[PDB]
Amino acid sequence: SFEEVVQTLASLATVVQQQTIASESLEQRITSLENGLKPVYDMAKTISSLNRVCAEMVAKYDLLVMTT
Amino acid sequence: NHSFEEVVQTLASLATVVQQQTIASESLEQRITSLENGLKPVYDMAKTISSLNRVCAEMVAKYDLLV
Amino acid sequence: HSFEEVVQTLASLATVVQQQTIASESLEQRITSLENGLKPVYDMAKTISSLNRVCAEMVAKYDLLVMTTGRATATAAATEAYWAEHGQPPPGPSLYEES
Amino acid sequence: HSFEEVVQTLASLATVVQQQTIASESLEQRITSLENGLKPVYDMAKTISSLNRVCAEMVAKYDLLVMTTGRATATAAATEAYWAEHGQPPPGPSLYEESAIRGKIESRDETVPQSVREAFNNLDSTTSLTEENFGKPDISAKDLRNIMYDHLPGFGTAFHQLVQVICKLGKDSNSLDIIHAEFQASLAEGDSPQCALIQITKRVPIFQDAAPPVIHIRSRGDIPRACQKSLRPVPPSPKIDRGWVCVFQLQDGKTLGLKI
Amino acid sequence: YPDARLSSPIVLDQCDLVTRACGLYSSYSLNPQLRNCKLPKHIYRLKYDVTVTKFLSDVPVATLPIDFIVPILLKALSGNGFCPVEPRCQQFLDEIIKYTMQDALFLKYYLKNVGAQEDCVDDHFQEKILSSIQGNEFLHQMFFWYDLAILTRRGRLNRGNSRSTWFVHDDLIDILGYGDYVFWKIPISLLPLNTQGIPHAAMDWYQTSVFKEAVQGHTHIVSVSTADVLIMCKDLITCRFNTTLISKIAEVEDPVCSDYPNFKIVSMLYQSGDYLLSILGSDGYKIIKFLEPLCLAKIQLCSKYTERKGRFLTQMHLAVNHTLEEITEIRALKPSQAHKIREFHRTLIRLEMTPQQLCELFSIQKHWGHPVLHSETAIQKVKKHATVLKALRPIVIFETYCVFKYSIAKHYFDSQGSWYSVTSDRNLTPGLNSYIKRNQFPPLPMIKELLWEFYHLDHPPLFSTKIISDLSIFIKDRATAVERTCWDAVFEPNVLGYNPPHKFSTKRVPEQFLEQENFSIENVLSYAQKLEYLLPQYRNFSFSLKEKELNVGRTFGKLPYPTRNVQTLCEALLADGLAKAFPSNMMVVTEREQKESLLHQASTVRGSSFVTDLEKYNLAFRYEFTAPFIEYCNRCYGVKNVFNWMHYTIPQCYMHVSDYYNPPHNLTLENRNNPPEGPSSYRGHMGGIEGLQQKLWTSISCAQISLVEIKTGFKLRSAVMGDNQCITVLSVFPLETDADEQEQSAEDNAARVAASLAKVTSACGIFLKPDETFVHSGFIYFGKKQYLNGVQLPQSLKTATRMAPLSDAIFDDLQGTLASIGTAFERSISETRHIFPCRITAAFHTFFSVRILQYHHLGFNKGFDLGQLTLGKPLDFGTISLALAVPQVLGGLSFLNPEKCFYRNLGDPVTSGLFQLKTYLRMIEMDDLFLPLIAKNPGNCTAIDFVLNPSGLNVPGSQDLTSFLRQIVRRTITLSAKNKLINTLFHASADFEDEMVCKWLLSSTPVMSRFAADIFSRTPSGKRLQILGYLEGTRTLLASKIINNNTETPVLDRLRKITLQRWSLWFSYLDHCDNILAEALTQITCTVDLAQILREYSWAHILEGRPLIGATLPCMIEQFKVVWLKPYEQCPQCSNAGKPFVSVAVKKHIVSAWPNASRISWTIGDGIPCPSAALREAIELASRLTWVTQGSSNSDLLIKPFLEARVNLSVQEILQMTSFMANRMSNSATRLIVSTNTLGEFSDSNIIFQNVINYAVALFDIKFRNTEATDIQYNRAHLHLTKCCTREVPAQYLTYTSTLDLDLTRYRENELIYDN
Ligand SMILES: [Zn+2]
Repeated sequence: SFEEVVQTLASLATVVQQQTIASESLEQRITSLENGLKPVYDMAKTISSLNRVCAEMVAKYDLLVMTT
Repeated sequence: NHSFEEVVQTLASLATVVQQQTIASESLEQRITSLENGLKPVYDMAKTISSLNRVCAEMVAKYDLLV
Repeated sequence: HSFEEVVQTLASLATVVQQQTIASESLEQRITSLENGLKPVYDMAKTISSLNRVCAEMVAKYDLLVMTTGRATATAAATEAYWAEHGQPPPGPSLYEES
Repeated sequence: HSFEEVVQTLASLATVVQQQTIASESLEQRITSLENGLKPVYDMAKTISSLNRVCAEMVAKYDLLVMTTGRATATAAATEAYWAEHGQPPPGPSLYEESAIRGKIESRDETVPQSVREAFNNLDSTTSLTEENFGKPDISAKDLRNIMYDHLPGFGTAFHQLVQVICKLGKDSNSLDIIHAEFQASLAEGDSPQCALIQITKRVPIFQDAAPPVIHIRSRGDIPRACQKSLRPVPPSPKIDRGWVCVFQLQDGKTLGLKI
Repeated sequence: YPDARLSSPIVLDQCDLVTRACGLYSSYSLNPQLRNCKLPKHIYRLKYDVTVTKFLSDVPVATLPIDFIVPILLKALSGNGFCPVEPRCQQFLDEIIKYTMQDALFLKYYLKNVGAQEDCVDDHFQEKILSSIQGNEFLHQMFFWYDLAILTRRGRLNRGNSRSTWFVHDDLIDILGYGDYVFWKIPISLLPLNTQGIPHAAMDWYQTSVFKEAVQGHTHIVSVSTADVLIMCKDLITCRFNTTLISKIAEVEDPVCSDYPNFKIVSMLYQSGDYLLSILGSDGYKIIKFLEPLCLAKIQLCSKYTERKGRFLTQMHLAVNHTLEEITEIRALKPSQAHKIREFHRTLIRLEMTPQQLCELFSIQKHWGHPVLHSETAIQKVKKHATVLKALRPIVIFETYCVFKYSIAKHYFDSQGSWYSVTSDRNLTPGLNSYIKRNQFPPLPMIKELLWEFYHLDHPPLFSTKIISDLSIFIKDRATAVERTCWDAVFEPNVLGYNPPHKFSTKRVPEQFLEQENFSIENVLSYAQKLEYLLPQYRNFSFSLKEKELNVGRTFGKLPYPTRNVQTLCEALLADGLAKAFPSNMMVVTEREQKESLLHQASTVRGSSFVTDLEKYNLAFRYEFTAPFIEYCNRCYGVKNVFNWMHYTIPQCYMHVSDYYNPPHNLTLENRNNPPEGPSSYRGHMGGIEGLQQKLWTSISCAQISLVEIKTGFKLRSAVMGDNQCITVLSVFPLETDADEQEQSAEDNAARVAASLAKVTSACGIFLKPDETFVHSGFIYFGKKQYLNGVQLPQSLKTATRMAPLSDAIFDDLQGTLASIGTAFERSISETRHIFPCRITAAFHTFFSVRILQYHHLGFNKGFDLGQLTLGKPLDFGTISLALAVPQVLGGLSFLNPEKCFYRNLGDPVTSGLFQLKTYLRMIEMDDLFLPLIAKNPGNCTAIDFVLNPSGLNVPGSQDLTSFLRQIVRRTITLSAKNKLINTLFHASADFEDEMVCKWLLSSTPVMSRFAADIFSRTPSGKRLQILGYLEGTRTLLASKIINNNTETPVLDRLRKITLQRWSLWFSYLDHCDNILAEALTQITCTVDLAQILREYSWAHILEGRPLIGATLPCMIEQFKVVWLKPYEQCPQCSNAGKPFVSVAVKKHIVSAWPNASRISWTIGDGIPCPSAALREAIELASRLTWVTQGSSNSDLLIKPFLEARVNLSVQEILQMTSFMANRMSNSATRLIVSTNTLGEFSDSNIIFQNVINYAVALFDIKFRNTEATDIQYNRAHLHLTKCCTREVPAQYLTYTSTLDLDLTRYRENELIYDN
């Protein structure tokens, strides 16, 4: 009776501790996505600069060559 | 009777918690696998874009001192 | 023994509540990351095609191009080279075509 | 009392466990939605390789173009303004488009410098070169006659008159190339130049059934001394391929024919 | 010391002054300044000369140009009158004929003794030769012109005294010579008349009315020239005599058909050219220039006729007609003269000759003379297309640069491992990453889309500024330009009108190099990398007119000394590192090649070709096109601004021609720092210059050709030799295509390749001429050889007609002249198929040269007799005849060895000479002279020339003048060598060190002089000896002031006494010989033993008792014996008894034959026959010194003394680091099978197998050369060796007892010596 209750309570406490440890590990692994996703933002940003540079090159092309 | 019912309920709760923990671990493993699969190609694309931008900027710098 | 059981149940409830709050925070963070990550992809895809087409046009028009020489390239190159090292202008008299 | 409180605590724990399960299900749904939302990004790498290749091509080409010209190349406006001061191409290399300068060459309205048009003409004269006509000589009537004289011995012979008649008829019929080719082919076999001329007369279809030409002379003094020994009376129906090369008509009506 | 042959261009600007000093008129020069300038101190005193005043007292004031008169003199001058030369050249003519007939002998006796002879023998052979020599057209004229040359050289020698004036009166002509000037007085009746009544020569200086009262009652007129047209005329007469004699003699060997044109057609050609020149002046060489292309056209038509085979002839005919008509309209020719003037090219066109005769006739182009050059037209020719605007396409430049980088990468991949570790971004090359990672290099087929990627490749400095081990490149006695500060000091200060403010001191390269305080290569690198060639005092670049040529005028450039050093450095660096990825000469005849090898690299195979002119590229190069290539060349090294010196400094210079007697127009004292530009000056030179930066331009051309090959999928091979580039296209056919359509397809492919190349080259700014570029199928002419469908064509008149009794051989040395004649004879007999013409010519010239030097020597006084002051009695015919029979190795004067008719490279010059002398003495009944004729007396030679002359004898009469010049140079260096780097090499005890090294090198047992000579060249003493030799002519010995500042004694007296001693050494006989050697040489009857005894007795002081090995070799003429078997016969030698022999057999397949198969020489068959500078020399020195000595433990104790003076690495680290030809045309060698395996035990041995094949082939070719191919009654030949001169060579090594015991660590200076 009382021994069974104590054993069940101890098992429940151990299971809760293990679940909290697993949740902490999950949170720690999840919080590593910022480092992996920052280059995505960097390459998204650099495309606009590359397009602007190419547009400037095209515009400066018509300055030199005579064309029609 | 009541004590046995309470013991059964506690055992069922423990089983549900264990199943939830196992599902969470499986989800974590799936997320890790997805991140491992997806990390490299975006890094390669970013590196290529940065190199192309740098070289084109070098071209524009060379052309600027011409007018 | 009743007080110990009450304390244990209260501690378990508090721990589960904290775990639920942590899970909710993780859900919010994941939703925010998903929403922010895939926002500018359409603009990137739109710009890639335009960049490819404009670069192809420039490469195509590079072939139809004619260049005529002039009597100032060598003097300008010599002046730039002499300015690169010991960056003083070359000594007098003046070179062939100085401008 | 105590049992009722235990039952209430167990019910509360069950409700909180159900709420936690619902939260975990929401987490799983969010994670699977995020995983499924990355499909467009995966295929983005396919369309970047072509852009990289084209960009690298353009970079190489235009880097070489900017490096091969000097620090002072002048713009289109600068060279157009400088063309107003004599011909005088501006110092430094200028850049033009083939179609634009080509079209401006004919449109002689804004004083294109002479050196530029000569340079463009020399550059463009080599485009019309093929496997054929690469080094094919051009032969006119006078050049062909001069070449034909270099083979016949002496001077004043009737073969000179035959050569003149052949060249005139070829110029009229525009068949100098065929005549020259036949002459060279006949000479290659080792035949004498007179034999080659005879074969030209007897082989080319133009000279077949052709009336001999008539030349007006005041007296016998016009004809050369070497031709004096080949005079016959004019036949009623002379033929150029039969031997009669020309008919000399005198001022008093006398008619004489020249035969080889 | 005036020279006997032309060595400078012909300019007549100063002759305007001379006519002003005598009251005459002549407008040679186009510079008006010479019309009213002050006269020099000399050529002004002519007013006080009585001989000149009397000579010109009955002639008009007006004169005539010498251009129109040389052809008249060439035919109106013969030796009949009076000449002031007392020993006359024609006096000794019978002896020359006697000697020539005596050489038509033993040559024949030697040939019969060998076994060659000839099947057809005619009794009348000496009579025909005598009649041919006696009845020559240019004999007495040649003698008269040689008397004139002797007299004018004697006059030029003084040119400061009363003995500088001479007078000759011959029939119709009078000649007066005075100090480098000649006056010709000629009748007016010999000049062709213009239709206006005046001569053709006078119509360019005077009007018709002006040149009719000046003459009036005068019958003779005067022309004035320099004493250099006379030398030219003498050369022409000698060449004409030689060619006529050879053509006449060749008609006796082969009456049916000879390989020389004729002796009657050439005379008519000479007369026609003379008439054309006499009518048109110097302008008539534009028609003479067409002889060579017309001959090539006629050769090309001697094969299968194709529609485009006759295009070359038609184009040349049209060109010659246009040229003839354009230069004649202004001149008022008579109707009769217009018909005779069209006879040169008219005769050339109507020729009917075999291809061999046309190839021989190709060689007479300079037999009419050379034009008179002007500094105005020459510079206007190069100005008109060097400042021209060009239009370019950037794209073709892009692919050209990409192909350049591709070729560099391929060359670096093929050798030195694989790839070069690209230190560049791997993104910019999407497609070359795969090949780099797997270490593979892409082949040609799929390199069409990744070509641009090669633009993005980067690397470290693959090459290094090292491996320069020849200091003679920095001292060559060439010409440089003066500094910009004093640039007008190269003009005579009387035509200028003012004294130049600044005068230079020296202008010779060796003197300026010996005065260079701070030399070394790194100094030149620092000078070039700092752009110090842009300094204001280093920008002159003068011009200089070229030597004998038929052009309007060509020039070469000269730069100041440091810029010349930079150019030499750039060429040296670029020759070693680059210019190897672009193979220059790939000359190949695909006709005489085997299958499965040409086809393998061609992926039946048929090849066509076309030839372009690479010279016209030089002036068409612009910086806008060549900038990327130059920058890449800079990057491949560690240099920065080294390879772009020319394009940076040339446009900033002032272009002018440095002629002494006419400066640039409108030049005064005020406008000296900024001179104006006119008809002989300009500023903006934008192209290149001849010679400068040639390797880079050749590399660019190769890159363009490779680009064309990539674009047009055909296999292309490019070869460069001289100023022409040959491109060969290989077609490859799927077989079963007949044999006539295959050639047409090959020609079409060649034409389309030519069109594509023309388009590319024009797009790059360089224009080809479609009317001058032509396509050939089987006829290929290139470099030194011409082939017609795989059959080689003869060319022997190139060198045979240049034989002369007078040359430039240091103080008119007899030995040098005879050696030059012998070399010319060997080179001539190498070509052609006849033998007797060239030998008869050489025999004629040898005796005549001997007589000229005996009687008329310029180095001695007038009236001297060399043959009288030595013997004391007149030199008779027998003494000279016997002196010329002893070979030069034994101390004689014989340079024409008959054994050279078989092979050119000789195994032993002593045994062959002994055999020849014995045969000659056996022909005559004078057998008892062999012993007291070769013994002689050994001289005093140390162990310094034994190393330099391994195979030789210690006789004083066999030496030359090299040691004298070496001593002169050594003392000149000792007196003034402040170079600070020569002083380190030439220290006080250099002679002692060199002598000790050479003495130790010959201290072994047994002694091997060849190994010692081989290893001595790598020592510092070898470098000193190499540097010491830079003198080449007999004018630096006198004109160079630095040499003549040593005081002591004048060099003239020493030269005279040396000449007298040498002349006493020969012709004396039985006065310089001993009797111990003669008694020791008795009863030997073996040439090898005699040679060994002679070598042992000589060098006795050098070789005390140690035997000498590795020097004596047998004579193959005495070693073998031919049998000449026929099909139905058996060898008598093989039947008797071991009888080793070599077998020669004749094939039957002919493949090709032009024009027929009558002669075996006209046909062919299948046939078949980065390390530093001193690191290398250290490695080979160690390797050879270790290999020679092996059976000893001293191999480490002898390497160190030699190795410590060359490289820093010690021993045990260097250890870790460790053709005979023939004188016959290669036509019969393709129709013979030579088997040497029948020798059995090979008689290792004493037989050189490289020469047995040559001997057999030459014997077969000489035996059957004038006989019909179907008349040859012999099938195979046996060469049976005799067991009298064959020995075995046991293996033997070198044993060294002691060590050098000498310190060589003091040589820690740069360049050709030890490097860190
Ligand atoms: Zn035999």
